Amino acid sequence: CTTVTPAYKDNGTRSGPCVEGGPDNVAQQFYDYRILHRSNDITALRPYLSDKLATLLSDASRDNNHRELLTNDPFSSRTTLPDSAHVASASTIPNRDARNIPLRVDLKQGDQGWQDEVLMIQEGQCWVIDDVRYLGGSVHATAGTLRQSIEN
Amino acid sequence: CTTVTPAYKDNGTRSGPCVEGGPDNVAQQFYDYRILHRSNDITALRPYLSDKLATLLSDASRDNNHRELLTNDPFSSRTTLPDSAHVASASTIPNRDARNIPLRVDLKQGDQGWQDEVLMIQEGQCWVIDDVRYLGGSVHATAGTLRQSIEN
Amino acid sequence: CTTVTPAYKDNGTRSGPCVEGGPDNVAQQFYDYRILHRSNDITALRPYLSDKLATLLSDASRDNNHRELLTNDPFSSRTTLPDSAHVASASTIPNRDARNIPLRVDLKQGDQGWQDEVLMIQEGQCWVIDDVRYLGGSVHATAGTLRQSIEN
Amino acid sequence: ENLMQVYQQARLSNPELRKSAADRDAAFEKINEARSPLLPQLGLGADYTYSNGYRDANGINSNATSASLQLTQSIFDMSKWRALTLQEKAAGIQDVTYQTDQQTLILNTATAYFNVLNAIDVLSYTQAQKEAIYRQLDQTTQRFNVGLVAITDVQNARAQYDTVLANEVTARNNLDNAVEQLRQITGNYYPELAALNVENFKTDKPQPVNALLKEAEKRNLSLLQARLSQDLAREQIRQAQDGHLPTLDLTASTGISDTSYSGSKTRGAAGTQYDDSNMGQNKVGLSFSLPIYQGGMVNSQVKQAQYNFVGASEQLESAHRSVVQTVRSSFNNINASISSINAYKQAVVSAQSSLDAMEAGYSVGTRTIVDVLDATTTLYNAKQELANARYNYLINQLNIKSALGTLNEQDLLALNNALSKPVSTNPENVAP
Amino acid sequence: ENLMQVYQQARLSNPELRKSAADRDAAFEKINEARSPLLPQLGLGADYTYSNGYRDANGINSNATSASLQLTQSIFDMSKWRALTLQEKAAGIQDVTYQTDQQTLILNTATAYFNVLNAIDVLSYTQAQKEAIYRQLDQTTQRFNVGLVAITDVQNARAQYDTVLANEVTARNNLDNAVEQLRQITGNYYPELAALNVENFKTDKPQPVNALLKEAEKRNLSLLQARLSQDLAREQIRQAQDGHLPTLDLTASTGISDTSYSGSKTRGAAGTQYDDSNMGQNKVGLSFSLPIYQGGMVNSQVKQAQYNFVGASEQLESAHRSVVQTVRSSFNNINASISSINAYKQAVVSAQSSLDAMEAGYSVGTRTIVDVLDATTTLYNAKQELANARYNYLINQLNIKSALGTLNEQDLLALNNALSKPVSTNPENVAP
Amino acid sequence: ENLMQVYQQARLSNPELRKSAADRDAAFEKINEARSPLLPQLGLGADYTYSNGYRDANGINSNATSASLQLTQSIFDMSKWRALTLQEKAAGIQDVTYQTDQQTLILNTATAYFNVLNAIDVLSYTQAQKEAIYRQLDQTTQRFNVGLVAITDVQNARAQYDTVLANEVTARNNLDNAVEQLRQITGNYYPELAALNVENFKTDKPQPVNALLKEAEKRNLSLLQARLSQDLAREQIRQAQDGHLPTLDLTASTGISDTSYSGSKTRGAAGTQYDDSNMGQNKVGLSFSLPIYQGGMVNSQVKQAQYNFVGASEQLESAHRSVVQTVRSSFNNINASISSINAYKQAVVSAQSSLDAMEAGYSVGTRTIVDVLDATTTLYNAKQELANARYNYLINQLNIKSALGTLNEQDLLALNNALSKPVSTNPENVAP
Repeated sequence: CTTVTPAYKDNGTRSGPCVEGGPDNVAQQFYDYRILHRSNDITALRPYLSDKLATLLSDASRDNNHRELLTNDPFSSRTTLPDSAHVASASTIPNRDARNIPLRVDLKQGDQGWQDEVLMIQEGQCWVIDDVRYLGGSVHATAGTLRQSIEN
Repeated sequence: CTTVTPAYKDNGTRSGPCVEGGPDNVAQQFYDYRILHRSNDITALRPYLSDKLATLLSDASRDNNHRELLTNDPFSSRTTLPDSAHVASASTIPNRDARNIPLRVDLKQGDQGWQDEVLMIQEGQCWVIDDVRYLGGSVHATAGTLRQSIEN
Repeated sequence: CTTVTPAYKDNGTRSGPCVEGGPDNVAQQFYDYRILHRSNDITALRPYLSDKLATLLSDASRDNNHRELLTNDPFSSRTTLPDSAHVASASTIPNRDARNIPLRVDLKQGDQGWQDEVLMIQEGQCWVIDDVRYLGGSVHATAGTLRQSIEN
Repeated sequence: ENLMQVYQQARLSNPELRKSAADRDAAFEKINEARSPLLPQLGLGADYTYSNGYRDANGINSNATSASLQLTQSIFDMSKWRALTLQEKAAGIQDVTYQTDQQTLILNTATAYFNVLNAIDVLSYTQAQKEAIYRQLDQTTQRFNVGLVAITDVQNARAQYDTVLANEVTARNNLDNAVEQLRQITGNYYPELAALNVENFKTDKPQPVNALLKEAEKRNLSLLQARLSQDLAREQIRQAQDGHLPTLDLTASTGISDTSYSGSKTRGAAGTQYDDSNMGQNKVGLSFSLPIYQGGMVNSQVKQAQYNFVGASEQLESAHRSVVQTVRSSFNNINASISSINAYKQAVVSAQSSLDAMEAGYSVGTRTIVDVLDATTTLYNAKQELANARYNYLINQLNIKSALGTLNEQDLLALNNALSKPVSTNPENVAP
Repeated sequence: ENLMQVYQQARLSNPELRKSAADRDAAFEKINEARSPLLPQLGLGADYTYSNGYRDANGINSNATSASLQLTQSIFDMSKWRALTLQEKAAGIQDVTYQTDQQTLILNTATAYFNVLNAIDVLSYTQAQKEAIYRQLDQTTQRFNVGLVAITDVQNARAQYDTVLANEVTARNNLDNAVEQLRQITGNYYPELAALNVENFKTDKPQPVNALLKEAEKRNLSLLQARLSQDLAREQIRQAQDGHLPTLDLTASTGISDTSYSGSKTRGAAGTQYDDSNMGQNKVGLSFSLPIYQGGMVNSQVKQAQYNFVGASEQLESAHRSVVQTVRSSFNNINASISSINAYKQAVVSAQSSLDAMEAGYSVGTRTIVDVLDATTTLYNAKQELANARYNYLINQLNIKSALGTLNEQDLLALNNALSKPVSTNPENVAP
Repeated sequence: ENLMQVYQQARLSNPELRKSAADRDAAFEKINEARSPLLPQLGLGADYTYSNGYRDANGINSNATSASLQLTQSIFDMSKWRALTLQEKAAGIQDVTYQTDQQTLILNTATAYFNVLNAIDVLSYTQAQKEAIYRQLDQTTQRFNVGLVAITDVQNARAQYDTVLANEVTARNNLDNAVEQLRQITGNYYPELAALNVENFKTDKPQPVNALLKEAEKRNLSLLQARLSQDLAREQIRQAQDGHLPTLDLTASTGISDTSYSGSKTRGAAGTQYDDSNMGQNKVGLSFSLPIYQGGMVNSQVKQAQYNFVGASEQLESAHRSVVQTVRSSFNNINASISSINAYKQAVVSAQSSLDAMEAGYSVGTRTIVDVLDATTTLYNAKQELANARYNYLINQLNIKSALGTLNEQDLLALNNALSKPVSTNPENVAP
């Protein structure tokens, strides 16, 4: 029947722990965790954030310049947590030659929606969150994506 | 059943009077009028000339430089009127996003023929003549199209 | 039924004698001649060189600089003649608008193969071999193709 | 004729936006063809056949004429609905492409309009240079005729004059080519264009690059097109996966048939089994079909669709990166343009001061006419450079507006307020 | 080797025109495949089938072997004729493309031939520059050794000498690359080329742009291709609209069948209904089919074809505008080149006068060898610039002739009269 | 961050190589879909039909429900095998394309990495020029204040200062854009890179062009792609010729049927000819088909395939010629780069000598601070030019390695030994 040999070899070097897998699966788990609790803390979200978002957010918290952004909602286009979330589907990922998978997650507050966008990267053998593109009208603060918002 | 919405909105600003419509239809009636009356006068052809060939021809006549061109024939590649004309067909024009339709007009004098070409433009809500490009051997006079012949 | 009209007119100016025709046929005949007579002399190969490989080889022989190239073998990637040759298949050639047809020949010494490549051109009304490019590991000497090897 | 009227005329008659509009209209119209198989399909067909027997059926001949009317309709077939959705998404992406074409038309007409003013300024500078060089050559010839310099100086002066003549010819041809490009874009000849006004022109710092990126993330056309393409790829995945499902069709038919037998054995003792028949059938039925294992087929197609989806996602990421880089580059470009405007203004001021010094010296009696002519030439060169820099700044503002995907004629309206004084564009008029 | 022989060799062995010719031949051969459905079709087919009864037909088995020779032929189907006409028009447009490729080959070989002469002149100038700079450096070293200048002057002179050495290496590599490009475009190595003749070269005024436009309107290749494409689009409209028409075929078939029965039920009192049959049928018949309402289908196809025709007309208008602009620009280029030629000729005369001045001063005793060497360098630079301008004029003539679509080897033959003397192209031979 | 880590990060995350890998994987997966028709195909299908008689069959109604399981398998049809081989060859050429994409990614990342360093050097030189020009302007202002020059000199100095400020802004934006391009390539921000080492950098002579050509003959990627394309064209000829051969299929089916009759004529004395039947069949059959003359069809297809093969051969010859020209050009490029390096080194030495002379003069008392500032500016310009030449030489070595189709990270490892000293990239940090 034959198979396809992956083009890449390693596609790895992961340090922190992560959820089992599945891009849409991991995104749905992240957005379920963010609503199950109402703290929106950074240290308990490490399995989802990949390797650079975690250190960048830690340094942003230690910088004492983005306090207002880090308090309300750094991971969403609205200052308040949403009532429900629905991540766009992606019917599996063959082999391991796949990074930078953007997904348009549809959020719903009280009779409102913003339809934000997030990124999936492999970085090892799991799937992890990146960027978050703030794809809703009347965005929270700063600019564009989270990385552009907090980078120097 | 659905319908297409035209991309444009105005496609207009027509000043002078004009015939009902139909690119091939108008181009055929123009030649029918020209053969019917052997005068070939620009004052009674205004419904066919678009909006700028009319004023260009009027100023060329008043310029007293193009007497020989305006006398014999300005609308054909041959110095004499044709015996019969046949306009290349165009099976209708949907909506209103269509101008600059060139038609290869087949003229036939006594056992001859040179197959000139004309332009059809909308300029409002009907179809009007333009350019005429002298697409035949042994061109009458001047150069290329009529507009290049009478422009300055 | 209709018949295509060849784009070119002459495609000729052949001086020396030449074999009947057929690109794969001519290449196979050339290699059979090489295997049969173990002399590999240039002058007996004249009906196979085109018009310039003949004079280039003659001037190279008279130049007294490429003796080692000529003695071992000029027409293959190895200093010794092969045991069998199999020229690639080209299923005929319509009309006469066809030149620069390279074929990958498969030559077999004792349980070895090198898969050289030969150019073929029309140059008149028959098919003739040119260039030869030494497409094998452990190239005999000089560089690249034979023409590049003997050119000044 | 200012920029606004030029843009309106170009939008009216431009044989490059009409083509895209027609292509978009065809893409929108293809939706009906895509939805056509869903709708009921009915037809009529008749035939006539004469058969002659052989071997065991020796001497048996038949003549049968049939005529049927058929009507078929699919009850459940997900593939047609998937194709309809795919056609809708393709029409959407084509519309996005048409919007991009409108934006690039606006940009092109603005650039082609400013090129003519730049050419006019260059031609004026070249005319001033020609006057100065001719006066210098005349001075050198007078000096030689009286006798003060060798013949080599005269030859050098003549060479410089010929070079200046060639430069003037080149500048005239450049102005002609600019006017011809404007005619090609707009399909009309413009013998007079509104020029820049220095009193009404001012430079304003743009908004911070953060706001520009924020707007361009959710407003850029390329990003929207890439996102729509990714959605289309997902729908293609689903359509390819829909091959496992079964299909159901409903069929109706009304047929008549007339058959006659003859030849030999028919005219025998058969009686009723060999007789002419006038048959009529009103058939109605269903048809269910469930595909089963077909080698790879559907599974391989699903894997191919998934790989295509991965590729589309990579394209989307690349488009986002390119958009960010373009926005940053445009912001820095406009900043550099302002910084260059200031320097060119100062250079113009210095050249004017030098010319005033030269003129005062000539009036008092310490300088010749050639010196003030060269001063005027330098001043004209500085003026032309400053005007070109101003036009570049305006074009950069338009480029920044376009990078966000929010370019329309309202920005041309804002630009139009700086174009007041008209200037003729005839090369003979501006420089006889 | 002059331009004529170079082009004659290039036309023969060039793997860019051969591919276009093969594509043209394939497009022309496609006419037979397009006409094939119209011609009668026939075939032979045999089969053998064993069937085993079940349920009610328990213990009944059949074995039937059939062999049928069939011959079908259409009578009235406009779609095939429309497809044939479409294929013919496609072959025509492909032929137009091949003619365009021929013109581009002529232009490319002319440009690549003149680049070699330009590189030769550049290298010849650089050699003299190197000699003069080396003499200057030697002079500076002598002055330092006697002691008249500081060490900084010696360092600067050595730096300039190294710079001119690098420039010489660059010019040599440029000549080598030009020769390699010529070999790539002709498949041959040319060790000696014909150069320009000073006396035989004369510049003539071009014909008025009006005549150029008149000829290019009816003889340009791009305009003809666009017009043919519009005609093909109209034929596509007609072919798509021809879906309303009915169709009619006739079939003939000669079939031989051999059937045998077995099983427990057959081996009974059936008598006549269960026997081996040796059947033969010479079936001949007709078939008529008239499709009726099929959803949108044909109507949407007609609308799409009309939109495609509108787009093709827009393309034709754009092509005409581009052709006009190209003709105007190419006409202006010739006059610009004439003015440049005059200016460079005057500059050459002035440089020669300066060199004569330096030589006379050196012979009298008021000058050094360095001065005359620098004068020679300047004269060589002027000569190289003039020669390059002449080559540009010769190329511009071919560009003018190609804008009208009337380029052929007769123009090259006319141009060949200006190439008289042979010059080698070996970098060591021209400048050791 | 030296070159190796940057390249590893770029290879990890780059949305231009991932799309190529996805396309390669899809092309390799298409083999299964191409081979699937060879494998057995089985399905299940049921239907139910109610028929009502008319005319002679008045009062006759039937209801028949059928269900059949079918399994078909092709015994001999070499067209499918030829299609499988074609798919395999297409996968191979796609893999070759992927290798080319890897090579161009390596080239792009190296080019961007060196561009950033060039921008850093340019910015440093520009700020040195800014310091010198500001000191000159202050000197002129002081001279005017005590009174030694006219106001025109002050205006000119201010104009020079403003021009220098604009140039500094431009250089800063250039550095920012270079960093942005690096981020676009690698998807990361580097505030720290590795600079060139002057002691560890040495220029080595390249191998003879003959060895380069010998390697590039059998190792270049484009030549391999063209050869594979010609092989695919030959396989296409064979696939087109395959149409003459006959085909053979084997079919099996298990079917059940249930038929019932009703109506006025049914309720009669038919007895055994009008009854409900519960029928069942287990059919097994073989089918053979031999197409015969079909017009041109297959013959025209064979001719078309042969013409396509001729075109592919022309493409192969053109690719070989282009490869040879490219290798020769790259060899000459590196040979010229060596001489450029030597010349710029000598220029730097001369500039340093001039600066030392100016500094000694200033210390003794014969010079001002402006002179040594200008000397430092010239020295910085020479240093920047030399560094840019060194980076160009390294990139030319990479191009030499890439032209032979043997580029990989092992060459970046060799280049990494010359990058030792870290350097910041922030414009304010390196240029306050």
